[PDB]
Amino acid sequence: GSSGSSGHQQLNSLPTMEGPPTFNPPVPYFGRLQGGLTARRTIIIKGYVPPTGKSFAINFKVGSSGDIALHINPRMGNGTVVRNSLLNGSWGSEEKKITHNPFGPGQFFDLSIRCGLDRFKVYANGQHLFDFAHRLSAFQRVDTLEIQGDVTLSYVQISGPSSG
Repeated sequence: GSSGSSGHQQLNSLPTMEGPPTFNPPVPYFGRLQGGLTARRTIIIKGYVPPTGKSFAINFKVGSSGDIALHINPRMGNGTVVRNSLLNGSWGSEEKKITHNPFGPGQFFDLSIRCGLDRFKVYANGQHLFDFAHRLSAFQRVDTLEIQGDVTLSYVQISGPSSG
């Protein structure tokens, strides 16, 4: 009484994330950034916090090496989104600073992170959520965006230099 099977003749990695945006992406959702953290890059995450989900987490690893430059994790309970960054065999620190926490169990939430040169700019439903100080100088290297935990992703697309 069991169905479904991975079946992989030879372990390999998924192709590029080109083409149209993702629809109803599973979790954890692993979305590699084509290019990397570039001043002209904007990350967008449209999902919804389930009533049975404690909280999720959005970590940004590097496709090249594999280090986390930014690790944001919202907290529906207390109401504080912690920010960290795991470095090569090392770790950064815990950063908490927000004006309004929309993330709520039972209601949708539009999150959009902006990649810049001095720092990042996260927005929530048209509201400056918080900023992320450049911890890893090699931020540009970061070309991987993964999302684990308890979150209902609906639409995910890594806006790039395309629009122009």
